[PDB]
Amino acid sequence: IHPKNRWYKAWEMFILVWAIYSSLFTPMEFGFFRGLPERLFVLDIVGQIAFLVDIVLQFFVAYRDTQTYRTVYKPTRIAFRYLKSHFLMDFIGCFPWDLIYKASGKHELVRYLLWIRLFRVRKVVEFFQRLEKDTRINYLFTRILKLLFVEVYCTHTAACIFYYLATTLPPENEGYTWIGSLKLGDYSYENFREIDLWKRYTTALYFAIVTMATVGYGDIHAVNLREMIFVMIYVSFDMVLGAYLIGNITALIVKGSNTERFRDKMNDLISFMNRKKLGRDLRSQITGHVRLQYDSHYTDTVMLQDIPASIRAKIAQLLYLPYIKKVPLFKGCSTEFINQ
Amino acid sequence: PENEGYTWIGSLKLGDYSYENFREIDLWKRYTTALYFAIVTMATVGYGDIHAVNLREMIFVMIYVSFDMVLGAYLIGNITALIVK
Amino acid sequence: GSNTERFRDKMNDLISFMNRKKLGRDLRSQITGHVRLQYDSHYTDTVMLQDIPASIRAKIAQLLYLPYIKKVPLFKGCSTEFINQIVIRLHEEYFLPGEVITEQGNVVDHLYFVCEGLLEALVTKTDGSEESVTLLGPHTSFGDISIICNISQPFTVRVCELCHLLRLD
Ligand SMILES: [K+]
Repeated sequence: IHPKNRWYKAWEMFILVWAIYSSLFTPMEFGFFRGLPERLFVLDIVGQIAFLVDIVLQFFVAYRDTQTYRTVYKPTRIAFRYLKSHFLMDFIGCFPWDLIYKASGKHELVRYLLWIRLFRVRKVVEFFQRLEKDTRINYLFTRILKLLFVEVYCTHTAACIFYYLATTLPPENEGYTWIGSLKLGDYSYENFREIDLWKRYTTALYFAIVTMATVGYGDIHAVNLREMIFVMIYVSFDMVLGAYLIGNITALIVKGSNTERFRDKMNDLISFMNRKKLGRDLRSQITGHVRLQYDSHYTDTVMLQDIPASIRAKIAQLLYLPYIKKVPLFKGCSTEFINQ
Repeated sequence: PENEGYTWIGSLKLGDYSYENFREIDLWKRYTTALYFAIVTMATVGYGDIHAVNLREMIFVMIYVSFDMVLGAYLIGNITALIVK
Repeated sequence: GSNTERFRDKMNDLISFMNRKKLGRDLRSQITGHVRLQYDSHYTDTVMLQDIPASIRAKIAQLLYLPYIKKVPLFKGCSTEFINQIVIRLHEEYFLPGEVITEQGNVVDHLYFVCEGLLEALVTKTDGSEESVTLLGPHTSFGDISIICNISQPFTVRVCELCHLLRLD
């Protein structure tokens, strides 16, 4: 098959949607749910079969060679390449990790294994790589968007883990956790395992989001000795993430803009013109002409001028000859004379 | 009006003043209290005396702080670029 | 940043310019190829190289370029010492298919040796100029008689294929 087939791309988009769903659901299944309920039977099953089908179909896809511009179509070699990099993790993540938990005596580590399914975020990573290659979207805005998605995914995962850390403590000694000690307004979280899923999730995500923005109100804070060590790591990592975001936005802005260039040009012009003490009507004429010059995209000529190396020939040939032969002084002249 | 507790205002006890009936206070006290909250949250200070307490306020605060984080990064970037030039 | 950013920035500006005026896909291509080349390390490579006194470079030249200059028939002087004198002062240069190298106007300045690739040799005439003078290939010379006897480089040459041409003062 060809890395750019009509529907293969349709399958890629389908699997991207499924990958987003699984990436955003696995931490929530692991944290807020000590064993998936009965109602959520078919959702897990369908997700697993979909990703297994993708595995099988990826086993039948030609790969583009890296050092060399040949896309190979050797089935044994596509086998080898797939079975090396991204087969073991995708296969292990495909096993039913809820039925195994509810069959193997309900042991905790088989549920801890659920985090293998986070490897599907590679799909979004490759999607952002493809978007970066495309010429429609600027490179640096793509980098900013990728960092904004990374921040939000890390925040959601951190919220799931932060609620999980409050379930390790025994239910009787629940007064010594970040949740179960809240008294927000009139509401008190007494038995925090008996509230709706969305209340607990929104509280945890509220804590994580006002922590990633470095607001930190302090209505919800860490209490245990395991919740302190988690917040230290989370804020230490968030600091560097935020510095990266600021740096990328700064680079995007510092690249430049047309109004900035025009204002610099007019700065030089006004300095030179006030220095030589020329007349005001000349000032108006010059500023009007330069304003038209920068409105007409005059600076494209020099940009093209910087080492195109004579492929200008057909550019000018297709761009200017429309107005050339028409003038009543070239009638009956030679073609190469017109081109030159 | 019955559940004026369990609200960001109505459960406030700044100093010796209690926002008991938060619909009869002068318009300017309510307005400048809300603005105070919004400005200490856009400056990323977050004192914590005025905080969201419901589930309709947690969502709004999350959206607002995400948007303001991006905006603050943008303002820092503009000032840095113009100083660098 | 890095060079992968300069490439993308220049190509983005070029795309803006080209699609703003609806140029056409064939030239789009010509341009793309050219842009790519300038960015690639081939160029800034030799330029930066510079500095390295020469003694050291000397060995770089005699390890890279020696067989290439030895395989040209014109240099059968049989003195490999003369040939090592030749290699010690060579500078590479890459031109894309469709590049003018030398024409009648420019006098001799360098010995343009031709590496793997085809460069078209032509001359001029008085009606459509002239076509098909000679198709230079590897292990040959190009622009030699001018330094041999007298200045001025006739036989206008516009390259037709990619080639890693050498150049000696
Ligand atoms: K703060």
